[PDB]
Amino acid sequence: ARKSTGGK
Amino acid sequence: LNPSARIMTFYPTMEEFRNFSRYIAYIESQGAHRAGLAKVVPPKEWKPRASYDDIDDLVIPAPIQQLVTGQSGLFTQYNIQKKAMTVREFRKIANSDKYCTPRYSEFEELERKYWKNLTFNPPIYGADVNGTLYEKHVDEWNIGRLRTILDLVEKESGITIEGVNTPYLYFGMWKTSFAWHTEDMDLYSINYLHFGEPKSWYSVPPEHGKRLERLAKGFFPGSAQSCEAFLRHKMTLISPLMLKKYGIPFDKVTQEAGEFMITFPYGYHAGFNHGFNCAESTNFATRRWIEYGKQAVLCSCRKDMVKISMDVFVRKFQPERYKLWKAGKDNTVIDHTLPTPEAAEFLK
Ligand SMILES: O=C(O)CNC(=O)C(=O)O
Ligand code: NI
Ligand SMILES: [Zn+2]
Repeated sequence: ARKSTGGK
Repeated sequence: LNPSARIMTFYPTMEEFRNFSRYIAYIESQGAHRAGLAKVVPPKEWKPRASYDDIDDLVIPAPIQQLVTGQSGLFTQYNIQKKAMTVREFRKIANSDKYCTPRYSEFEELERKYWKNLTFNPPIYGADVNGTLYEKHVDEWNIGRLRTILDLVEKESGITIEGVNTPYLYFGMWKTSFAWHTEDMDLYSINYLHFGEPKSWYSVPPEHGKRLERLAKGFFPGSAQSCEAFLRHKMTLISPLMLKKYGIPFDKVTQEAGEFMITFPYGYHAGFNHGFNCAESTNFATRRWIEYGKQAVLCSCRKDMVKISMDVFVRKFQPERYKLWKAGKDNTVIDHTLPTPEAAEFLK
């Protein structure tokens, strides 16, 4: 897992 | 102690600045955490990097085009990965006539332009880049090595979680956005604006976070039925006029180049970049976070979302409650007004 700024 | 739960700004001396965790305990002793967000302006003499002239060859591996759909203060952001580009290539696009910051006088004017235009001319955000622009010798507030209890994750287990216990860079342009969210595992975050145009933030006090979630669930009922924690998808944008209209308390603040923002456990925040800029960010913890970690409502519906094992923290810092917690009987209720235990020093 990693931090993510956002999805779609 | 900050009964208004307003965003506080701090100007430490270099002496105060030096011990990071200690200064976080201090700002909490002043009630800063009640706002969900705080600003720290470091001492003038402090600089994390002598110059940013050498970074044009730095690669942004997965820049995202930000397509926004919606109306009437309620939006969904779709983040579409584009091809790798360099910082040179990114800045060229950011400052071009097509994507550059519009002309404006008062900040309220730029803010209205953001909320009017956010679904047009989708920008590119150079987000989530693994790295640090800090020089190796900088020991104060180094986002690469803050030395908080969050280090127990890697120390004890070997687990690195990129952006969470390692640093991320963010290259912004006009109208690039971050959706309403709290941090992974309801951790704290730290954000340093290395250079460029401002970043503007909105925040809801942790004591009203549940109220924001209730409101969001009503506004996006489909999303809520498929995932409890759908705000963790970081796709939901809600204007301050909508918050005001439904009685959600919130505050706003603009971060300039050279300033730090701190976000606090379960503090919902959102914002946008004013123009071409560069921020560095990571997560961190204090002892107060552990209860938040224990009770964080996580996204189930996506693969390999961030989940941190709380076991090591409860054993070390809450040994009296470990058996109870492991038996699923730990009914601790979080009081969002209380500062972290380490603030005792400043309250005595
Ligand atoms: O800078 C951004 O795009 C968003 N940052 C954050 O949400 C943070 O630092 O907690
Ligand atoms: Ni955040
Ligand atoms: Zn989900």
